[PDB]
Amino acid sequence: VPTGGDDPTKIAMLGLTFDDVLLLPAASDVLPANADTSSQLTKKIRLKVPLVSSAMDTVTEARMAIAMARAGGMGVLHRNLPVAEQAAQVETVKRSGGLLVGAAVGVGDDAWERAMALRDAGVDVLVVDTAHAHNRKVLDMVHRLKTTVGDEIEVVGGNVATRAAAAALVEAGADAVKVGVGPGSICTTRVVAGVGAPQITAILEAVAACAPHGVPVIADGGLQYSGDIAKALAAGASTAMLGSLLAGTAESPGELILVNGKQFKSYRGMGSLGAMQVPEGIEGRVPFRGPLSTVIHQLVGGLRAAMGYTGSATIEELQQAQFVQITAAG
Amino acid sequence: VPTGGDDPTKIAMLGLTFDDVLLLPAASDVLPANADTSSQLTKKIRLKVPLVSSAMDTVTEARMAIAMARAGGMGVLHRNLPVAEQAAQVETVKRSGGLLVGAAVGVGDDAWERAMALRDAGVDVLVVDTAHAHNRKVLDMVHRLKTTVGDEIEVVGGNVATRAAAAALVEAGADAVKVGVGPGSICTTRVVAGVGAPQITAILEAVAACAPHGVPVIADGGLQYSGDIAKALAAGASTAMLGSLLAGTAESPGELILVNGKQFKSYRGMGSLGAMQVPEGIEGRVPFRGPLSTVIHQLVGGLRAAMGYTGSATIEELQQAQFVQITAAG
Amino acid sequence: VPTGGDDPTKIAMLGLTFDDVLLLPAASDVLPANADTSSQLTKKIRLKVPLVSSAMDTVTEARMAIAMARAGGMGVLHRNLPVAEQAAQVETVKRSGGLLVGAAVGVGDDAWERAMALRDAGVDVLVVDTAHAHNRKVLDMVHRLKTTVGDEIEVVGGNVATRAAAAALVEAGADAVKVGVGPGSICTTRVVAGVGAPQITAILEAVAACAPHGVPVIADGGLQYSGDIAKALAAGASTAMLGSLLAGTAESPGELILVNGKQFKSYRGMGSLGAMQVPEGIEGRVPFRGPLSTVIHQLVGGLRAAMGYTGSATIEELQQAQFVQITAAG
Amino acid sequence: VPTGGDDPTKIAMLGLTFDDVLLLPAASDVLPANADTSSQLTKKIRLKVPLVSSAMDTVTEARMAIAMARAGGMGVLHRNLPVAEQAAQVETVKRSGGLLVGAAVGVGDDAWERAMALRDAGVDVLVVDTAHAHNRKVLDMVHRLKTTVGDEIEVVGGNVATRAAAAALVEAGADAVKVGVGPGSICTTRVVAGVGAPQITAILEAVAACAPHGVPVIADGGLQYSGDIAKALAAGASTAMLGSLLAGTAESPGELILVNGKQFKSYRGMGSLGAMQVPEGIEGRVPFRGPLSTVIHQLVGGLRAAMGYTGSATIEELQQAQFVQITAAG
Ligand SMILES: O=c1[nH]cnc2c1ncn2[C@@H]1O[C@H](COP(=O)(O)O)[C@@H](O)[C@H]1O
Ligand SMILES: O=c1[nH]cnc2c1ncn2[C@@H]1O[C@H](COP(=O)(O)O)[C@@H](O)[C@H]1O
Ligand SMILES: O=c1[nH]cnc2c1ncn2[C@@H]1O[C@H](COP(=O)(O)O)[C@@H](O)[C@H]1O
Ligand SMILES: O=c1[nH]cnc2c1ncn2[C@@H]1O[C@H](COP(=O)(O)O)[C@@H](O)[C@H]1O
Ligand SMILES: Brc1ccc(-c2c[nH]cn2)cc1
Ligand SMILES: Brc1ccc(-c2c[nH]cn2)cc1
Ligand SMILES: Brc1ccc(-c2c[nH]cn2)cc1
Ligand SMILES: Brc1ccc(-c2c[nH]cn2)cc1
Ligand SMILES: Brc1ccc(-c2c[nH]cn2)cc1
Ligand SMILES: Brc1ccc(-c2c[nH]cn2)cc1
Ligand SMILES: Brc1ccc(-c2c[nH]cn2)cc1
Ligand SMILES: Brc1ccc(-c2c[nH]cn2)cc1
Repeated sequence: VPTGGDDPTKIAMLGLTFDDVLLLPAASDVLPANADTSSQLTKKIRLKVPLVSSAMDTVTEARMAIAMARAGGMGVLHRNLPVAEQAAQVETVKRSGGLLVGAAVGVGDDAWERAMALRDAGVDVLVVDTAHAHNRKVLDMVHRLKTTVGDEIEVVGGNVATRAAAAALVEAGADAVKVGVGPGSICTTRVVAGVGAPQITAILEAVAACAPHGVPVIADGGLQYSGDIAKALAAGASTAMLGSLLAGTAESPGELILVNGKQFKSYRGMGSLGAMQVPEGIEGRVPFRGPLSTVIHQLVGGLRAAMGYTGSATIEELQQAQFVQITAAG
Repeated sequence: VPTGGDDPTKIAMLGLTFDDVLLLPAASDVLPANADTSSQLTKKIRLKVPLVSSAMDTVTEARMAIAMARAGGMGVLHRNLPVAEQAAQVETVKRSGGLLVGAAVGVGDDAWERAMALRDAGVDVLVVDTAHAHNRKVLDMVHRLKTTVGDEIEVVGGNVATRAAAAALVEAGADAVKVGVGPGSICTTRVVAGVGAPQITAILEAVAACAPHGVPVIADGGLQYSGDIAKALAAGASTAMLGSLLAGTAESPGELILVNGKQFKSYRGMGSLGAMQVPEGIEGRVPFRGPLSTVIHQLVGGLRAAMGYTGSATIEELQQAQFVQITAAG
Repeated sequence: VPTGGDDPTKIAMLGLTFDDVLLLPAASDVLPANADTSSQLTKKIRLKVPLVSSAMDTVTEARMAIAMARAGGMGVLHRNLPVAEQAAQVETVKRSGGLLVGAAVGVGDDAWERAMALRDAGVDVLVVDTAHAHNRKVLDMVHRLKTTVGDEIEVVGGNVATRAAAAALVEAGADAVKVGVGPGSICTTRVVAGVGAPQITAILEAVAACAPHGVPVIADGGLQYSGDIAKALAAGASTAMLGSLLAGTAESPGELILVNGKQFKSYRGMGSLGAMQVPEGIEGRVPFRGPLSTVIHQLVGGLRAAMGYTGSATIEELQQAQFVQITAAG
Repeated sequence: VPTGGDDPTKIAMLGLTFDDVLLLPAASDVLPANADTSSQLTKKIRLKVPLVSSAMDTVTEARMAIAMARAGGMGVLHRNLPVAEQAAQVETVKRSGGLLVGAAVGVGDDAWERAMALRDAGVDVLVVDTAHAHNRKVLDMVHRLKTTVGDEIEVVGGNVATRAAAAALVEAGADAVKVGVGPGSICTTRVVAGVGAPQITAILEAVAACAPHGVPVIADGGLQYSGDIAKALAAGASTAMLGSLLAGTAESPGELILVNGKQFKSYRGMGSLGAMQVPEGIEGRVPFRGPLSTVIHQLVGGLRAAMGYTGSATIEELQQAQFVQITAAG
């Protein structure tokens, strides 16, 4: 083995991130304005815009969830708050019209109670929301939810970063699989634990397990630009979950912060010290970006441009697009 | 597949940019001063210097086109202005002697009218000038122009970044194919859409489709140094189109700008907000560089040096030169 | 040969460092809090925490050795001081309870005398501590110590960076092999001598020689983050030796230094000018980090997280984990 | 072809520079202090230290040549001055004892006259000193010198960057071949012409042509650290030529320059504007480094360390050492 030792499997793959690839233009009769951006969030739920906001306390509460649903996407309400409060946020969203909404639950002692209260509040999607979904407790929770409330609620499981982990969630009954271990802008898992998987490779691997079973993949973490959304979908994901890109919007929780004449909002990992109240997230800030509606327009605009360049009339067509790998110089 | 999934074609190639390669010196009896720098702009039109200025409103109006033709190259007049005005600029150039001139047209509602007015004004080259030429509307426009005015006017189509797209333009009747999707200094297509093709690979691919049919390739975008011109031609292009490298000259449109004691000129993408009046270009500035004649001398000087080092007596010989690929460290 | 010449062995391998790889998550029923972090320092000695402090005069004297042993690791007392003083430090440590302690010796004229005095003082581990252990004098010293005091004292040899060098130390009777030529944060061997071996590859190679003989590998140098400890162990090392990461602690030798409002401690290579009194180390500073106990908690916390993510119940299981290689972009 | 087009030879090799490789430690019974650093400058001339100073007007005049010879190396007097003056510098050196000295000549109209005057002055080595030696005029000059004065004077030819060019110089009768096109610290050939060859690969290729004919290779350009000297020799070169590393010494031509409280000396390419009086060099400055004797001691010290680490008793043994290739992260 050229990189050391005698075991070719020790270094199992070469992991590519978003910056490692570009989409190749292809024959097209699709104008960006005419592309259909709709896509499956879960087996049953199709969104007008293939974007969902992160279940983070500096990204998604009721205001964000309402704005995301109105924009054609969806919000996933964070779970760093009492069960009654999270449930009350679900009701607030549902009372602003027939709007889709999701909510995160963990696998701890109060997770089941949380899930049932969210169910009672009329949640559409439950997201089993963990740092490591390749584990029996997480798989059991997904399965139990699907068997209990699965007729009326779609159940997402995550996060994973390998084909095997995605396959396990599929077998457990997941209605979507969320991919991302290590890539988040505020994530320090890579440096604290030394663990992660570059996101393009993670998506390609998860999709290899999920697409044959008709289970959509949600690409979660590491998306810095609108072009990354196109790359994630072309790699085979069906939707993208955004934290950093939405944390600077008016609708996110938290106050405006003025530093050196410029406007920012705080954005922090759910595994940061402040969120926990061994951290694997940081507490930072992102530029203030104005209203969500405007940010979503720019993000969807970039996606539409990519669909035009690749001749992709639909997201399902975009999932078949090809990449060129680039070097450091590029 | 080492990079993920089970499809070896998903990541179709490894794309190299100018910075990824150097020209290897070879046996030479060619002194730089004795090299012949002439090259085909189109099937019929040969230039003394293999350089043309970008069809951009901060690069080429009549003054630039006149200076470029006098220097042995050519200007392509931008199309971000009324048809009558663009046509009047063509006439201004033609009235400054027997000077070659080109002009850009799009494929929109007024493109045909624009083309005919430019034809009437005595334009030598029509450049069908689009972000994505791999499309029936663009191919139809090239073909229609060639069948209508092709006896008296050479028709260039662009831009493309793949062998297949170049092949389509050849079939449509293009007299030259312009290559570049993503590499422009002011381009944000790569980050907005996630789309592009590193330019050395794009040129090698386009040339593979174009050279067998005797159709010259114009390398457009990403050229930062005179050495990049040599690299583009060695990769098989016949001419290079320059934006950034010429935007700082006296002959480009726009005022001098003084910032922090240094002189600059504004340079902006035609897909920037200001040019459009979802942007895929930025508005920036480039150092002021003085007269075009002087810039062209330096650029051609570097090209001549490369021709000497590679033993290339002509541009056709330079097109057969070899590269070494370099690493990040280099 | 694509990189030059006609000898494929001239460039013998592609060397990976810590930053080149990440650990892949895997199926897990191991919670970080439940992982067993114990590991072999030497054939006979197992530590509660797989960490030992560097034998450097800005890292380990008696105070550090006592704190490291209490934290479940071990200190290796530096040898840049008179034999009597080093021996007295061993006694100071042993008089603070039944604490494990190691001490460095060289191979110079006074090395044997030093070793015997340390033996008399009750040292548990002798570390034959050299820049280049692939040499008969070093091998002889290891062998002589093992045959003379090997029943009561474990003998470590280092440093090496290749499979062959590790194999030689094993044959000589080493109870552990210490790996690291070039990677230290304060090391300039790479630039002064042009010599080194990227640490992940060095560990994989040394382990290939050592593991089949039941000899533990100590990964020494280049560890910048807690995640690097997990990577080193997953590459097959049994413990990690830390310099930079511990030099900023209260227990390290040396005063606090205030520069630009921030607190630091001096940290210097043992091959720096100041330590020698042709340098292959620098004299620098590292941020002040507070008490060792706290630093060790954070480092072990990150290790525990990695064990959870990789489904590793023990360090021996972690040694079987897999990596993904990452690119520059990642 | 993964990088574009259908010709596998278009991108002929992957070029490595010094930063791309490290020397692997190997079995050693060689202490750095006991290594023999002598090496062939040319077929007949062996130096005590394998270093020669660049033929540049900010590096080598008589003072530098005298100091280099006394240190066990040699200086090559630059040729940017009248023939009589260069000849007078040769005599100045020869009058400071039995000191070896070289002098550069070109291939222009006055080159032969220059060579004969240098011959008359008692020069030991004539260096045919060009940007591109792969050319009949250069080959003819080398051959003519060797046939005319070759019994009493050793003739070096350069510079080359390929196996074929080195082979041509060997056939022409060169007593040494000098390698380096593109790597010089003050060189802009890479950006102006787009031409060059990463130096480790260039050396491996030149050596493949030269070593089988017993012709030493001088590695010229790109050496930034003492470790680069070891790498160049391990790649198969017999000596290293230094510009930047010696330009900051007391013995180099030019005044001390004080900028922002720090001392520098000017260092400029011989193809810079100022040296010429289309530039392919820049005019810069390097830190003041004090006396040559001290710089040479540090450089030879690093070389000796490498010889120790690689078990190389002589430079001929060092030429057989192995490398590990490193990544960007390393
Ligand atoms: O503290 C943390 N550590 C690691 N990942 C986190 C943390 N907090 C949130 N995440 C994940 O990072 C995603 C946001 O990534 P971003 O869009 O790149 O900022 C979220 O949707 C989570 O999957
Ligand atoms: O707004 C834009 N977005 C993307 N490409 C552009 C834009 N404007 C001009 N271009 C292209 O970029 C080329 C100039 O590239 P440059 O010489 O690297 O500055 C032009 O000739 C166009 O092909
Ligand atoms: O001066 C030096 N030159 C090269 N390596 C050194 C020197 N001093 C200590 N070391 C090694 O560097 C290790 C510390 O590396 P660090 O933890 O990255 O700072 C030590 O345990 C030694 O193996
Ligand atoms: O102007 C120039 N352009 C390109 N190479 C130069 C020039 N001047 C000197 N050189 C070469 O660069 C070498 C010095 O490289 P350095 O030691 O890296 O600074 C010299 O020995 C020459 O071979
Ligand atoms: Br601590 C910690 C908390 C959350 C995460 C995570 C990764 N992807 C989604 N959530 C990772 C670590
Ligand atoms: Br067909 C087609 C038409 C227009 C585009 C485009 C993308 N960005 C700007 N223009 C792409 C494809
Ligand atoms: Br919006 C937009 C406008 C122009 C371009 C382009 C790329 N190459 C030549 N022109 C791309 C995007
Ligand atoms: Br033949 C030949 C002669 C001179 C050159 C050259 C290039 N740059 C500076 N000198 C190249 C080839
Ligand atoms: Br000088 C000098 C002194 C110590 C080292 C070293 C490398 N790894 C452990 N110790 C290297 C060079
Ligand atoms: Br099973 C299992 C449970 C929790 C983790 C973890 C690592 N970092 C944060 N949480 C990993 C694996
Ligand atoms: Br202009 C010019 C002048 C000298 C060189 C050179 C390269 N290596 C040695 N000398 C290159 C270009
Ligand atoms: Br054998 C042998 C002995 C000492 C060294 C060395 C190199 N740098 C510092 N010490 C190398 C090899």
